[PDB]
Amino acid sequence: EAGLPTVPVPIPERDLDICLMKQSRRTVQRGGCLQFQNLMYRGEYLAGYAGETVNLRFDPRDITTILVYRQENNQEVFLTRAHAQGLETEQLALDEA
DNA sequence: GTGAAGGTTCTCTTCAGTATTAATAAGGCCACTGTTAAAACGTACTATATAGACATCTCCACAAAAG
Repeated sequence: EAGLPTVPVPIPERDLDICLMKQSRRTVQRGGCLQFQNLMYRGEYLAGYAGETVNLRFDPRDITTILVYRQENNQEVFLTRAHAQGLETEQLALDEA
């Protein structure tokens, strides 16, 4: 408590979580579909980005709601939550999948 | 006429002619070329409208080292 140059900022816990999520590369393909571990997903703006690779963040405890990111101006930007179609109801862990 | 047959003159004609307005024409066979529509007909430099043998990237699944 005495040896801190300044008291740390109270981190927004969703931001911590978002940067704790592991991530993979896939390309949005035809119809705004993207494959990830046999599941398929889509979200509210995906199809406009069909044809290029996007960065998407996943939590192995619940893969059903992916967060997907574009790279533009060589900067990361969030697109939308890509939901596993028909599974937007209860959680699925990666290990059984 | 009492009826029939027959006698007689009548002129001059140097005057009249010559001009437009004109209708599409009124020729028919023969043969022989040479245009004049206009019909029939070989084939070219094109403008597209496909149909489908291929090449490609992507997503998902297996052996080697460290705690």
